Amino acid sequence: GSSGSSGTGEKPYKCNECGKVFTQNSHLVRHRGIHTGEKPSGPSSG
Ligand SMILES: [Zn+2]
Repeated sequence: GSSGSSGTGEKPYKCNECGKVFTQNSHLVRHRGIHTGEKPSGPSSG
């Protein structure tokens, strides 16, 4: 049984596929390119 205390400072723009942030939204979108049409396996809980 572990506790939270996991995660320090999280940007308002993060990826759900792998888990990455960006200084801007535009950038984030570009990244998704690696996921788009690339073994897209969405999570179960959200
Ligand atoms: Zn990603």
